[PDB]
Amino acid sequence: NKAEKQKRDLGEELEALKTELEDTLDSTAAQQELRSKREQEVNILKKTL
Amino acid sequence: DQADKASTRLKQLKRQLEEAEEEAQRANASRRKLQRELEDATETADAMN
Amino acid sequence: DQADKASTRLKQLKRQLEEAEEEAQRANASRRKLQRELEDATETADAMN
Repeated sequence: NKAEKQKRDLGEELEALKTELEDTLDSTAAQQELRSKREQEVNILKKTL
Repeated sequence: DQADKASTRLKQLKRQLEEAEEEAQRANASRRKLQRELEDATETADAMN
Repeated sequence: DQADKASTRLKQLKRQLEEAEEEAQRANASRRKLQRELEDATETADAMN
């Protein structure tokens, strides 16, 4: 239970940095589309693995 | 995270507001100095007539 | 409560920044007309010399 709690807490750190950088993600749409697709592919690999 | 993110943005607005207020002093001070020069031109125009 | 209080104070700063920007635009606009009038007086002074 403590391990799962730490995993959720660590995940919040990634979301905090993403929200603070959302103002620049819209301006960088030239490469954010390709980078965003790569992130989803990594998540699918973890779920499939 | 919202409080820290909101607090961080509030601090950024504080420095931005101070920068705008500081620039207003130079612009306001320059406006007063320009008014003094304009008064000399108006007085000189009377002597020119 | 800290996020709501910080968010409320953050929105209040936006009103001052928006109003401060209008003062700079109006103040800067006055300098344009002041410099324009002073430029005409400078040419008249040179011609009189």
